[PDB]
Amino acid sequence: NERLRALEDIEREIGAILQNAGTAILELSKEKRLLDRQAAAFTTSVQHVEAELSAQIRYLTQVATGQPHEGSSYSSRKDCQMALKRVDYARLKISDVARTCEQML
Amino acid sequence: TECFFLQKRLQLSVQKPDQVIKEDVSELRSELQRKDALVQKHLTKLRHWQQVLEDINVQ
Repeated sequence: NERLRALEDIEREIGAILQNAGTAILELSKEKRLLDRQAAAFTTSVQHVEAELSAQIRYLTQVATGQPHEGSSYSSRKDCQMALKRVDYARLKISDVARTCEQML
Repeated sequence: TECFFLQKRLQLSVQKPDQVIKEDVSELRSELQRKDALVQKHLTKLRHWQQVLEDINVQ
């Protein structure tokens, strides 16, 4: 759950770091203010993105041997399907009884 | 007293069956009204339960 958001934020930060490095290079090579701080921030963000990528790659490696988490609660799915079918059949029978009663009265 | 009432019933039936016919008609009318009321109550309950199931089966 949180690892997905972490990887998404890491990718967004890598993109932002690339953009900041490009902008800092442009501002520094245009003419010769904040170019030094911009380059420092860009280098720091690039290093942080690299560290985050290395940490995510150095994960616990849950299985890496076969198809893990086999069985997605299919029994519960089938039970819920049968319950819904029972409810639908009950509704149909109740509607039939109601039509019979309306024809009676 | 019960036997006296039944003897009165015999003499009345042999002397005036129109009263018995009227009583039978009234009993049939009352039974019809009671059956109609029971059917209406059952229909109301069934419609309530149908709406309940329709609202509960949202899943």
